[PDB]
Amino acid sequence: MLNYNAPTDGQKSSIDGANSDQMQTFFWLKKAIITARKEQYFMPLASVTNM
Amino acid sequence: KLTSWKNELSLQALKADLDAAKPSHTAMMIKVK
Repeated sequence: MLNYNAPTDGQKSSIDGANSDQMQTFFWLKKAIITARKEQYFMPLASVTNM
Repeated sequence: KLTSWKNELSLQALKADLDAAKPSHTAMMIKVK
């Protein structure tokens, strides 16, 4: 009765032997999470004088 | 609203463009001076 059991938490699968384990146990999206810049209100006011 | 365009510019956009383009022009005029 080949059961999947739970590879993580140590309860190896039925098919797996004494020296091996499941190669892949999760899926990774590869699309990270980012945050945008904080808005500026005082910089647009100033006029520069690049001497 | 002066015109019938679906998307109208309004004065704030133009003033923002002027203030954004001013910094390079101000730095340029020092050389001509």
